[PDB]
Amino acid sequence: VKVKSLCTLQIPEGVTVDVKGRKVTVTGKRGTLTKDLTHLQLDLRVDKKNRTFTVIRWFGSKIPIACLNTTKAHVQNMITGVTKGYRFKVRCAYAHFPINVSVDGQNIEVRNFLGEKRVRRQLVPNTVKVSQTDPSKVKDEIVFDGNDLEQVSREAAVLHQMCLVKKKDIRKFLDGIYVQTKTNIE
RNA sequence: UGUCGAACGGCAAGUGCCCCGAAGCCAUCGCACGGUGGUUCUCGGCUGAACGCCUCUAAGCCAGAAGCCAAUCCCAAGACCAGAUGCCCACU
Ligand SMILES: [K+]
Ligand SMILES: [Mg+2]
Ligand SMILES: [Mg+2]
Ligand SMILES: [Mg+2]
Ligand SMILES: [Mg+2]
Repeated sequence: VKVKSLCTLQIPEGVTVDVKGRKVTVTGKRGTLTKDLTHLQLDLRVDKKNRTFTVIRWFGSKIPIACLNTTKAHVQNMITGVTKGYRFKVRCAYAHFPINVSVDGQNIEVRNFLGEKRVRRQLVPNTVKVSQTDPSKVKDEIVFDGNDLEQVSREAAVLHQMCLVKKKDIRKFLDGIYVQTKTNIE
């Protein structure tokens, strides 16, 4: 086993990172985020004066060490989402039947997917803001905005998986809703 | 067809036989009724290391089968219910 494995993260000036019992709270200009990491058993340390975040594993084999960079990646995603946000833009791709998408508040209704009469409905959680781009700018573009990368990507994924083609060749029939661009709000 | 003499009333033929026949029972031969949520598999994904890349997976998470569990339905305290309650008595 290795005595000491260490990962360090730098923190931007605006961000505030606090750890207490493997629970990380990240505060930026556009909100706050929380992460429950009590399943990890790592030594999380924040240096406020030097604005560094450190995660340490003591006496670890390969499996515990693999969690260090996972923790650093989660905290970095929280910092980025609390200072810039996440914006996932999905596109409706169809051959013949135009996929009709309605965004009334937090509810997404998908109609006419491959000409079907069934209505696919998604209730986006309140931490993710879903909008629909004007068709004159980009046709069939739905945008997800949020501070949490995991929540935004999960919403885009559940929208993608509501429109899977069943009982047809998948190489053909490329109809679906696919995330195209993953960028930041600011 | 016998038989009480006839008529009436019947009776006998282990319900004489034939027609119709209420009540009751009864026929998918008639009529009524037969629900709702979860945990997950296979699988597809998200975030994400290991392995500066990548990766559904290693930690975490999402969606999810006529399966499985509970709701509903049936029996139900030897499941010994210090659950509630009405009277009488005992103790007070
Ligand atoms: K999976
Ligand atoms: Mg075919
Ligand atoms: Mg007779
Ligand atoms: Mg019957
Ligand atoms: Mg990935």
